[PDB]
Amino acid sequence: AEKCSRCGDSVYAAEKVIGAGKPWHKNCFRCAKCGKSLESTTLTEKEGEIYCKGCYAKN
Ligand SMILES: [Zn+2]
Ligand SMILES: [Zn+2]
Repeated sequence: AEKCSRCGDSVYAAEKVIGAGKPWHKNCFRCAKCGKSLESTTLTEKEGEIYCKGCYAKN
């Protein structure tokens, strides 16, 4: 397992998915910029790090 940074619990094989590079629950897609927790992989991905599509388009 590898630990989910948003919710604080360890993600085993629950809602475990890779977005950019890091393990994520599909509720817990925490943004590197603004920190808004997002849905599945629908947003913008950078190298091993995620950023919202809306917040990164603004920034
Ligand atoms: Zn989580
Ligand atoms: Zn964001």
